[PDB]
Amino acid sequence: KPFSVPVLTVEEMTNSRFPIPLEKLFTGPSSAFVVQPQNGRCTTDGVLLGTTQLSPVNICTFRGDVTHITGSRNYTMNLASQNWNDYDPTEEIPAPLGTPDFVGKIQGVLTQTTRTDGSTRGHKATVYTGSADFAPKLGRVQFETDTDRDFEANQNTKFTPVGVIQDGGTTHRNEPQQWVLPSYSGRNTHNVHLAPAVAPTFPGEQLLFFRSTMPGCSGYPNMDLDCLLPQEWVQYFYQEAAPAQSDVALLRFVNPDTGRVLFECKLHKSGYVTVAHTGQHDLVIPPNGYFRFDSWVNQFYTLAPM
Amino acid sequence: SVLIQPASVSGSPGQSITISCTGTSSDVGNYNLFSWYQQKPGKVPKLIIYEGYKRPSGVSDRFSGSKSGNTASLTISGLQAEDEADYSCCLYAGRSLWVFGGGTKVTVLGQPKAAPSVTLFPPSSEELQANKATLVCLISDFYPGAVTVAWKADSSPVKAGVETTTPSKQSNNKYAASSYLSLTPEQWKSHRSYSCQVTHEGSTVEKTVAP
Amino acid sequence: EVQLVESGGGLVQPGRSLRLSCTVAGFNFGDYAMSWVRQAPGKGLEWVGFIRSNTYGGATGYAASVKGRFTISRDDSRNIAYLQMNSLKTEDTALYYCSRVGKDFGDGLFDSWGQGTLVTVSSASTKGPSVFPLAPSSKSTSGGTAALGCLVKDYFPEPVTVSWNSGALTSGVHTFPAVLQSSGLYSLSSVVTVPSSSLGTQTYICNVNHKPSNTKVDKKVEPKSCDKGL
Repeated sequence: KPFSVPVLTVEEMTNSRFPIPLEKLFTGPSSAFVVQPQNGRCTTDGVLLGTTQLSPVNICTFRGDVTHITGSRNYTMNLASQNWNDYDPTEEIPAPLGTPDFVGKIQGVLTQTTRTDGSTRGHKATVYTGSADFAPKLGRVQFETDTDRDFEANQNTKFTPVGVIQDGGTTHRNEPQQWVLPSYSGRNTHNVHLAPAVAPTFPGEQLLFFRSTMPGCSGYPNMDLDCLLPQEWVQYFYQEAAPAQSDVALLRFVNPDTGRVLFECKLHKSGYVTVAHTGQHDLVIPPNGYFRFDSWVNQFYTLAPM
Repeated sequence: SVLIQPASVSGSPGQSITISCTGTSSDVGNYNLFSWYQQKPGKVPKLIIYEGYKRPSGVSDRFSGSKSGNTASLTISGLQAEDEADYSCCLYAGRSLWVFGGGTKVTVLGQPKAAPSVTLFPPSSEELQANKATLVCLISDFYPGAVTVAWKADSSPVKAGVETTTPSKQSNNKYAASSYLSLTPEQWKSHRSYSCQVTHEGSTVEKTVAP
Repeated sequence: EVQLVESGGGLVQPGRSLRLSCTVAGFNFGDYAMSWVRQAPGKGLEWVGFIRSNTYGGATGYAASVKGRFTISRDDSRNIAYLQMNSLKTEDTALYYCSRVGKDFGDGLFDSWGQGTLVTVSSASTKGPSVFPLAPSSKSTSGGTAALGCLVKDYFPEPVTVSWNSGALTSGVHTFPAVLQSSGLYSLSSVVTVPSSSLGTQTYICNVNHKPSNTKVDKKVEPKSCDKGL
């Protein structure tokens, strides 16, 4: 069974770390930080890693039931799986699938529906992923809402992400930190069964990030979000499950209107993309261009300068 | 999108000229590919600039290009006589759409004045048998192009019945004009001498025909 | 050698239809994308449309002026690029080039161009040309060189190809643009400067071909002689 990448453009694809569409292809030196995202991690032969799941709208979503911390507008959601079944904290994963793999404050809407009469309610709610109360692995996550008496316990509740917040308009663009993994088990306890951190090994090569701009809700947040693979690529790899014949598959960025190949990159078996370039650069590509698989090449096939 | 070019740009030999190619609000993003094509009279368009600044093989270093979002520019340094042609800019923005500009006529300023070569032809014997008869004034290899042509029958001015083409820049770079005067046989056979008169820059060349 | 040869154009009444073909030689047709571009009389170039390589997904892309009316396609087995013009307008009267897109050094590119094909969208009936010989005389003679030509009078529409001696005589031939007469018909003349010593010792024939009227005329040009005697 031959390997292939989907015939989809950047504007047609979706980021795999937040329910937002892709915007650009970025490249930069990932040396001053550890690139270890948990969402959007998939191998070229179909194996999912970290907390990566298939539904792109499930990213950064939480489901369960809330209990009111008396004396504040805060709530504690006891997390359940997407199917509303009992979350199993013993499953060999860092966190429930679709858990924010970055440190920051995410604003969205907590919605609740009463089982009996069918009454509904919704409130603006913010979740701090880098807080001491953030423990999705243990199945309990704290939110901060508008009200403090409107939500009902033992009733199904869902968080829908919208954007990210910058706290007090102070330092400007220090949060969220997309390359800082939150402690999924809370304080002290470290993460478990994480996806392996990626890093370019060949000289002159850097990572090719799929970059989107998260929506902003308050302050001056760093709304950048770089994912190693689009969610559509994860879905196509889970569907195909094509066996990898080498460590590196050579991808060519072809313009369909002309057939002229603009640049080439390396799609590693573990699930990331490297390009032969040095520096911070936004790729100027045709909007209708897409990636094309050619062949499995040398593990250190020297690319052409981008 | 509509790409506005100037109608014409003139310059002396050795000078450096510049042709603009201005776009509109249709600014998709950063993928704005501006190509420039040269087209000589009677020839097919020839790519001289692609991707804003790059040059195909065989194009002289005299042609350069620049791209500023939606404003492309074609610079021709050291202008030469063979550079006199129509230059068209084409924009491709990566969404399966090519747009051409109005084109700009680059004409070399100065140059030497050329005298028109006139030859007159009588109506053929076969044309006479079909009654209608036409005199063919032919003008060629002159410069500049503007020429006034008059027709005189028996050294007397002739009004109407005359039709003259526009002058066409040849490959030789000297215009050629063509004039035909159509007469009835009885009208042609009545007069013994005909003459097309060609005035170019204050100089008149006369040719005459006799049945 | 990369070469594009267009054909199929002529005269069509407004509202009808007409198909243009572009044959190619010297490359893989299924490898490159092909674009039709038209040039109106005395106006700038206008991109009509384009088709991609079949490997990348077929696909067609037309301009806003001819969208929904012109349909581009291709046949790789016969090495042809087709442009089917439906519901023609008098504004579509233009010379049509078919060009290759290219993929070896750029994008937009348009690396090669065809010779062109005149499509005259008009409702007027076709009229064949009348070829009359322009005999050389003592007035049209300088120093050993005699000028002789052919009068291709009264035809519609353009174009008309004029060759001398079945294409052998090419030196000294000048074909002048045609008049657009007040009657609407075209008329041109093609002259040639030969040696004087060649008159009588060599036959001179101008080949006139007006394809819209299915007219092929081979007209012999000789010095004039009076049957009556004078």
